[PDB]
Amino acid sequence: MQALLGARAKES
Amino acid sequence: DDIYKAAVEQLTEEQKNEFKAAFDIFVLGAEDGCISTKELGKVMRMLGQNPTPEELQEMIDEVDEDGSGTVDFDEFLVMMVRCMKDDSKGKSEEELSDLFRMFDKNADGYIDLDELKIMLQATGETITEDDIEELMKDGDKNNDGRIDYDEFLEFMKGVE
Amino acid sequence: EEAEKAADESERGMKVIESRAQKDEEKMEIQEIQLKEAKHIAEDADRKYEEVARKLV
Amino acid sequence: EEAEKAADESERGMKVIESRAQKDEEKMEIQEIQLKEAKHIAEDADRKYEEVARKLV
Repeated sequence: MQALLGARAKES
Repeated sequence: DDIYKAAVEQLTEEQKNEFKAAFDIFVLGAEDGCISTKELGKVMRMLGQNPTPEELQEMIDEVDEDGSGTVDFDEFLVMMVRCMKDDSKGKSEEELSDLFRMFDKNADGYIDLDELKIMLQATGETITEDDIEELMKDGDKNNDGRIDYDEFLEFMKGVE
Repeated sequence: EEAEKAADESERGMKVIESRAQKDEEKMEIQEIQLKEAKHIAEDADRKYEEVARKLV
Repeated sequence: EEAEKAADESERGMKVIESRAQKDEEKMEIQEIQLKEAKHIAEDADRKYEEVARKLV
């Protein structure tokens, strides 16, 4: 979910 | 297929809605609006990786208790929390012998339902006979009505 | 005149390509949907194989 | 500039949809090849079904 969301992967 | 629900019981719900939006883009261009093979494929692709539809449909079926065959959005959230590191460590034979000498208070080499019942009543959680019953049955693959020691390894394989 | 011919060739091209892209997109989705089905037939083909092979066993 | 821009913008339109046609073309070829194989697997599995069904007999 980080490789997906970048900054938006905060809990992800 | 359930431990993921048990882990989200331990986890938060903000991750659930982040995965709601995830599922939404996970079907961005979908044929079925749920995660089939190619949906999970474009998931991995947006992930920067390229999967094969077999393991795609398999992780689709890796939760498949009923034979649902697909990734329901509920089953989707199941699959997405499958990849968060929540509970690990695969408990097994050695400590299970250490604990089975107890769980076999009858020392049968097989946990009769007596010990399992009593130690569940001791677990502190609410104890249904669905608990003790399913636990006897999953332990006992020989279905002897008593959880053999290796049937007890089964009984406590991995359940963090 | 050449820019307009180019407008027509790049636009016709875009339309030919949109048509091709659509043909390829449909073939993509058709083959993808049919792939999932071909895979499901393979699963079923392997499934019926296993049912009969298992009976054989 | 308008004609050339129409060509340039339609050409960019085309580049995106040509790239799309290419992505869709590659994907349909991939899915087609995979379909052929999933189907060949299914056919092979059906052949195996029959090999095992006659051998079941």
